[PDB]
Amino acid sequence: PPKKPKKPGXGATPEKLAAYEKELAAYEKELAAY
Repeated sequence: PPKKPKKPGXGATPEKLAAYEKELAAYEKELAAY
């Protein structure tokens, strides 16, 4: 099963947050495919 990405907390930067959105959408895609 695809690993769930962790949200940057406390000190998140928009770039890493965007990467989180990408990896989250990817997680949803791989979870859906699974």
